Amino acid sequence: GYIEKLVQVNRVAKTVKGGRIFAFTALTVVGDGKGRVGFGRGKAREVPAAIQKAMEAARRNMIQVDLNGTTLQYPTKSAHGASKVYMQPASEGTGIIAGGAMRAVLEVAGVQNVLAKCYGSTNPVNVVYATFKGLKNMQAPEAVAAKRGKSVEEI
RNA sequence: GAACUGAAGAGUUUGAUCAUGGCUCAGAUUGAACGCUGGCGGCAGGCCUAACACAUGCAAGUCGAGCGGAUGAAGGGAGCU
Repeated sequence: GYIEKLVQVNRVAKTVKGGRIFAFTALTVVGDGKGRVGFGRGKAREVPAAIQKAMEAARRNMIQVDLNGTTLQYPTKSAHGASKVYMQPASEGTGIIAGGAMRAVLEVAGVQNVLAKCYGSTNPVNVVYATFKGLKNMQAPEAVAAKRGKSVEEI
């Protein structure tokens, strides 16, 4: 029941005494499609081995994002290493308006109605980190009331 | 009651990477022009340049119930008929 999406497949290389060796790196994002999400990387000599190594690595590193329900709660901005990302909640109906690098993350994480924009560098590995940090730091209203020691009357 | 609901990125420096950084593209539009093609209708638009020169025809006339003269009928009377 885990929906898996491929963000990118990249061909990296290193040089040795005589010629070069080719390695394929793939980064994928996994999640239940409602409340769970996880991303991982994997390097292997071949693409069928490469995309697979990312699979277990993604499923082993997942969190619990606290969505408002079919959408995100509050407009937030998250950054990780010269990759700035802004995401804003949207009303029912509008699709996933986000870059293809992060569009997989929101769509897999269960978000279906959101407005997002990438600022700064658009490296797919780093933007995935940025949106992940924003989604992880997401706070539902009852949690904020617990921090301030009040009811949901703070709204 | 409504006058708002709104934001995508990609390619390209390297053996390969991250960043910075420029270039190019995917969009909307036009009083548009060119090429290929071409059935109709509604609505609209149509010298953006030489405020260059203009043939031709019209685009500012009207009032006789303001005024003077001319043209001077209908209708009647006469030579001839």
